[PDB]
Amino acid sequence: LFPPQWICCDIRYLDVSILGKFAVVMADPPWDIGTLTDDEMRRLNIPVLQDDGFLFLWVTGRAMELGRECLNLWGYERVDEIIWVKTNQLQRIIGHWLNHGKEHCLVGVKGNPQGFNQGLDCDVIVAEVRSTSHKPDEIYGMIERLSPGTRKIELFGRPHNVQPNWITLGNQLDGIHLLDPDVVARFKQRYPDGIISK
Amino acid sequence: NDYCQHFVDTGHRPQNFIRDVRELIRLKDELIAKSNTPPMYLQADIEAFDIRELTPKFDVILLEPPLEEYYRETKCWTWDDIMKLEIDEIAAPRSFIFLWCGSGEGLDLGRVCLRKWGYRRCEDICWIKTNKNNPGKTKTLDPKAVFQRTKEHCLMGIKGTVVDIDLIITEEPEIGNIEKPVEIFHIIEHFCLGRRRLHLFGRDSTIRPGWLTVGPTLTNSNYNAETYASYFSAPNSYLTGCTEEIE
Ligand SMILES: CC1(C)CCN(Cc2ccc(C(=O)NC[C@]3(O)CCCN(c4cc(NCc5cccc6nc[nH]c56)ncn4)C3)cc2)CC1
Repeated sequence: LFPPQWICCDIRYLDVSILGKFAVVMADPPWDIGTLTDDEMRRLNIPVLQDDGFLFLWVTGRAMELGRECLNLWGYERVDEIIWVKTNQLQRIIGHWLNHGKEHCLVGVKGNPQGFNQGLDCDVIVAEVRSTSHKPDEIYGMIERLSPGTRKIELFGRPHNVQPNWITLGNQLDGIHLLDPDVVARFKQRYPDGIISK
Repeated sequence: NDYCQHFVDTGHRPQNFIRDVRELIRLKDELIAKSNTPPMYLQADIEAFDIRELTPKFDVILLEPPLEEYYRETKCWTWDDIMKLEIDEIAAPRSFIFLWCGSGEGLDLGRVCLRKWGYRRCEDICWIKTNKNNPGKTKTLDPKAVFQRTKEHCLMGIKGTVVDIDLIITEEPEIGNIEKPVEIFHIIEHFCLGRRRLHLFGRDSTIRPGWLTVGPTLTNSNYNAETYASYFSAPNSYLTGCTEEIE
């Protein structure tokens, strides 16, 4: 079901097997650099979320390496790396050896995705910084052109991240808003009293 | 303004619209130039060459193996070859490495190499390539690629107990031009990491004061190990390369 959907939840504890399969997964984890430990990150049940598709994993600092470990452990091969060059409103550019002008987003592939529009966009985003840790909205457009109309899931998103065709998960969302009937049915069955515990 | 959509519409890369791409970075530049050793260079086929013959151990190693991916429409080194280099044997116990990794599998295998040689990555320096002069030149993509690749990465690694940004922006060189931006040398030299500086797989065209350049295509050599060592003998053993010469 096309319009935005979300679940306020602790992503460590949600049973994500109720959500179905997704063409694209994107995650912006609170790396331990309300964080998750390296082990909690490794243990996320990402493998059940896709059979064939792409994962977008934001990384910084030592999560450039830890995120590669997670990507591979979850069953993905890293096949691209987007960098977002951070600018102000005048398109000027805004780790203790160099100043940092960019954020990195790893691109992993699982299975053999068919029917995606690879090579439409390039791997550099030039876009303005907004609030702290707010990712650029350009990534949703790149992802929609890559895989138009398909179901997508975002992990560790915030209210401003909800988007049509996306289900957003995070612990600062407002409640649970689910419209896809298959998801609603499996959610009621798994969580008949609406609570998500352990 | 969505420059990603604009690239899809027009072929102009988003980096084409970055602007401008105290100011006392000189004088330090001048100290670097006064500190620099004479340029030294050695033709050597690095695969058959015992790298241990390069002494003394280096403070900085710039490693630029010729990857097949650099020759789109054009002896290439695989990551199998590169990972079997014994770089730890010529690196000083406290020292730095700058490894050009390309834009594909090298971003992973280059990290394996750093760890294999005893470094931890401390920076990821991205060379962003604009296409202001050829917006209408589509890219033939890697089979695994999801996006058009418009950048290369130079990973910085540190081993031991130890003004610039991690971006270099230039226009994409002409086809068959494998050269990396000389700006990488400026970033490296501004770190003031010491004066024993090695560039592996350099060329006649990259020879530079303050650097020992070693590679298979050099046409001439002047390297002498004892002469090179004499540049760093006392009282000059521990200079950073950014301070006055000792009287
Ligand atoms: C600039 C970039 C592109 C973007 C930012 N990026 C770093 C980044 C920064 C902030 C957020 C963010 O703000 N995200 C919304 C949360 O809401 C914030 C809080 C934890 N987070 C969770 C966590 C979680 N489980 C663990 C847990 C631990 C402790 C107590 C808890 N109580 C309930 N869960 C708990 N489950 C679901 N969401 C998610 C995300 C990423 C860099 C690049």
